[PDB]
Amino acid sequence: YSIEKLKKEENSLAKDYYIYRLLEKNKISKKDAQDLNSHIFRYIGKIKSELEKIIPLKPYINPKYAKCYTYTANTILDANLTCQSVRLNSLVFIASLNSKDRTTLAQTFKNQRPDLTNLLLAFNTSDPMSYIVQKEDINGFFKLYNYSKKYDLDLNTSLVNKLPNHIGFKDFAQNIIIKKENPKFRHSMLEINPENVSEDSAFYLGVNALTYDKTELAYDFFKKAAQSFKSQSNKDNAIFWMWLIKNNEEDLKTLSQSSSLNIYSLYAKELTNTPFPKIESLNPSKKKNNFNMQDPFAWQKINKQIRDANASQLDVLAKEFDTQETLPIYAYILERKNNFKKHYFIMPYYDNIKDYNKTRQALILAIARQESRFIPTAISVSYALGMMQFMPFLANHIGEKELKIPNFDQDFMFKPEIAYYFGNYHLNYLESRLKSPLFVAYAYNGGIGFTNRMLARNDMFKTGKFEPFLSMELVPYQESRIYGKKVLANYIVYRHLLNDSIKISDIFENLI
Ligand SMILES: CC(=O)N[C@H]1[C@H]([C@H](O)[C@H](O)CO)OC(C(=O)O)=C[C@@H]1N
Repeated sequence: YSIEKLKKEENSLAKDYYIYRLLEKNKISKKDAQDLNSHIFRYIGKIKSELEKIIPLKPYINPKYAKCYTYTANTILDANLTCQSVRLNSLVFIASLNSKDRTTLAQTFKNQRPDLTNLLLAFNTSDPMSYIVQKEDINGFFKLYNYSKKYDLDLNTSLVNKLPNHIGFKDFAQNIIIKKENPKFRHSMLEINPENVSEDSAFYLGVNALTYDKTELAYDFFKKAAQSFKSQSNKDNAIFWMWLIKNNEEDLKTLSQSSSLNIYSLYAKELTNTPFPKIESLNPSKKKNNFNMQDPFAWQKINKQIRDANASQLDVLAKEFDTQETLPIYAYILERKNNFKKHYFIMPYYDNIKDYNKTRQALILAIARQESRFIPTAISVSYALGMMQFMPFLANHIGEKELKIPNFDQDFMFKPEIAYYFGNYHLNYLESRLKSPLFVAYAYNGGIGFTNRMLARNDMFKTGKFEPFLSMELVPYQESRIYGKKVLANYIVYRHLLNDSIKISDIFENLI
């Protein structure tokens, strides 16, 4: 597709993907590139660095404060007060000033903007964080953390209990807990009253408490998370921790009876001799319809309609797509139609994998369900492609260099036969080194590099009281932490559907 045909398609990730393929082959001239960032759905990462090689944009500076950005540290005292106050939004700018100019500006702004006064006078010390913490300036605390992570200080009970009322708290808490940074911040957060936190923050404060072996504080935080979390899946994770810590059998009972299918509810069912949850059976009689499952533009179109449809229009779409050929779209519609209530675990293009052993089948299907929901022309924001969501680098390495497929193009990843085949090949590579399907999942999502480095650590997937569950909470990238949990449930389920059951307790033992 040329830049002309693309310009006449709707903005979407597919169209971005194709513009990016033109850019990477140097087929976009400086003239084609004029009208172009209005043809881009998500102007972020490599498509934007590539377009800026051709047309390097300088904007944006808001036209009303333009004059404020003509001053420097050496001339800021010549600027009007509006200009002074705008420039002082930057802690780097404040750090650049000399110390008597910070004193001067601190007085100027003491009545009207004490927040600026506090930062100005804090940067006149050798420890700005210490100064801000003594004022209990909460906005300033978060501005300093974002300026530099290296500041670390003990925080008293009054101060830590104010932090959660600021929007930055949740990312701050998660980030220092899972990265194991800022030990003094971490230790201080033991004294946060569970009444003051909720949802993920509460959860991560329970994980924090466990790392300091404060099991009673942890329980209290996990209990608060269970009460406040919106998603049943997250509640279950919290209820599991409550159970593991204090061993109340009503917690486990509640968890065994969850409507969410996840590793926590699966495990609780297995410990209480509860039957495996009901998996829906989608068996459309109709063979095909008009829809091209190989057209990435048709998928982008129909996805947006599906996601924006009322309860009425979902019924019309469910009927249209109730066919074997469009089975992944049918299931996608039924997941939205039933408000995420029933359990769909389809096995499309099954002929391409029925000859692998059943364990491999289940891992392939588990990965695919998480990666794409089996959509053949799925495209991620980093332009990973097809059912098994291969980055183009890897797809080209396997297809051209290893399998020297005649006339391989990366868009072959949109073919089910190719996706499953390449997925099997890549999963052999990963499983041969990592063994556990959980670790394979982590490596499939985040690379074997990061997986091998996490597994090399002294404190990860070793023996302990609360292992391997604690380690699964401390996987250092949020996306991978979540991916692995999801893929593991899927794997358990697909092993069951294929009459190759395994106990999830065995999976957990093999993690240590
Ligand atoms: C199969 C495959 O290409 N795996 C890759 C992974 C996936 O592309 C990702 O989970 C799909 O969204 O991303 C990344 C990544 O670092 O973004 C690396 C993995 N090698």
